[PDB]
Amino acid sequence: HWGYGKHNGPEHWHKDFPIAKGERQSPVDIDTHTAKYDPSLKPLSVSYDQATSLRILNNGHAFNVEFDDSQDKAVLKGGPLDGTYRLIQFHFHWGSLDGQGSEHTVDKKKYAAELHLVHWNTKYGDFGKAVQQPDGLAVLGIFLKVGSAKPGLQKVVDVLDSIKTKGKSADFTNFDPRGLLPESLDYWTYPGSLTTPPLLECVTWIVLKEPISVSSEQVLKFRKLNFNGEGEPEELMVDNWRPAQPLKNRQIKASFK
Ligand SMILES: O=C(O)c1cc(O)ccc1O
Ligand SMILES: O=C(O)c1cc(O)ccc1O
Ligand SMILES: [Zn+2]
Repeated sequence: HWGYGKHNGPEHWHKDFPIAKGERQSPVDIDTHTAKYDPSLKPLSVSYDQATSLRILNNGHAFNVEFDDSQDKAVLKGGPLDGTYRLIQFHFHWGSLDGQGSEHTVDKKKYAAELHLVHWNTKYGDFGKAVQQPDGLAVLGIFLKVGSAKPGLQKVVDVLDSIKTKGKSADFTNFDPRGLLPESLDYWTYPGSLTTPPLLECVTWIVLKEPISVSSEQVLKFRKLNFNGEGEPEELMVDNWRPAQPLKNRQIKASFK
């Protein structure tokens, strides 16, 4: 099945998922000079005070922090979005080295990692119906650079030893995703896709300009995770990023002047 290796990585995905070569694939490179400020963007609203985390799962590709999305509780709205999108999970992509790891790039610059907070449009009832729609999802993308530690990430780092291998999960209640956000909500936005199979073209991407800093020790613990299952040969979970895809007939808009 699919993965990030030589024989099952991003260059092979198109054979099972032809949309890999579609008209609005993600990630992309963000050319900061070509992005245009958009005065029609409404203020972005990230409302995570009642977020209710449940569980953290190693899915053999990344790890997901999963949320209870059964009530109206952790929502993203405003900016380019019409209506209200509800948080369902977050996950990361990261490298084997600090020089690479992010999926989006900024003027071809790769950050050490990238955080994706995934939300579905509540007009569609749940995530499964949302991913049948061109505006079903919104992903808030946040770059990570290596420098000072991010204190709000440490509860994630410390639980990773308990989910080292594919299929393992752990209770992960009361985690506050507000502690993962940078100061500024300045962002770039464009229409694109999920960045793993099935690569569905449902996503309004909102990529924050300001990275968060995490420590070298925090990212090193991400790289101790495994893609393999328990009792299988070790294949460290590193370089679980898809490279930038063709922009095609898209424009990237900036929320800032
Ligand atoms: O993601 C995978 O399944 C994978 C498998 C490999 O054999 C080597 C690197 C990988 O990232
Ligand atoms: O971001 C992704 O690639 C993604 C893929 C899925 O199949 C489900 C949720 C996701 O967020
Ligand atoms: Zn992702």
